[PDB]
Amino acid sequence: MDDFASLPLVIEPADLQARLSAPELILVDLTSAARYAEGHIPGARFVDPKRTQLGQPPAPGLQPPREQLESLFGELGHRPEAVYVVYDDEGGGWAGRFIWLLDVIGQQRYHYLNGGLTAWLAEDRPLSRELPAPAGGPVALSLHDEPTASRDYLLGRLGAADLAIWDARSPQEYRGEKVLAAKGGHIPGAVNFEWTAAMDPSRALRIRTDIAGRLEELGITPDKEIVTHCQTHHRSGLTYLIAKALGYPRVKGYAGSWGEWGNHPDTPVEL
Ligand SMILES: [Mg+2]
Ligand SMILES: [Mg+2]
Ligand SMILES: [Mg+2]
Repeated sequence: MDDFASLPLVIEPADLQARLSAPELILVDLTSAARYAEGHIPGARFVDPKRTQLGQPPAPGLQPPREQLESLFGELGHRPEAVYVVYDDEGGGWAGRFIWLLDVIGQQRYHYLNGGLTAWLAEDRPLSRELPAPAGGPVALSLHDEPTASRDYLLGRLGAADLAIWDARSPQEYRGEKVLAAKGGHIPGAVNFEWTAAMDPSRALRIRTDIAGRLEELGITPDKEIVTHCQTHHRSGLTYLIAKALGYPRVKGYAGSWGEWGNHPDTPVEL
């Protein structure tokens, strides 16, 4: 992991600024076309958040098709020595989802910029309006199912002693007060910790430093397999990332999420 190998998964703006010219760095911005054009971290390559999603029924939060991933990753310059640093401007949902995609393509070396652009801007760090050159054509990817829980896999695990389901939606969605599918409620046995509750707004949307204790209060502990989800596996990108960042050995993103679970005929719902 060359220049980044000594760092933990979640790095600070200072760590990234010192390493902006590292040749192995693939810096990925998942803010927005407007934010990226207004000014991005120097050398950052834009990945519109919509491109991280299949975006088609019945489960739009699934990973994009092979063709789209192969093109995307060739555009970013995916290569053997690459080290990805990922950020967004919303506290890490899209960044964390992109890191789940990095696990899907088997990429081992990557970091999350704590607080993303929010923290970068809060510290008045340099911005660029320049475009890096896309590396090239599509790369042939090896796609992995390990990082992702399927609907059927999750159905078979429900109620297991060794499972925690981290529902990253708002509490109103978790309790079925705010219903965005045929069925309202949550997956049986799941616990709720909204993605934004994991951020610290007083520290530019970095991950709260007391996160471990808060996850432990909900029984989300590293000795359990953690399956996390929201409506489309956007918000649960952050929560997936946090579990990985804390060193939890068994973490899956339930990509279908509530857009699938709340609408599928087979899935039990609990209020
Ligand atoms: Mg946004
Ligand atoms: Mg092929
Ligand atoms: Mg709220």
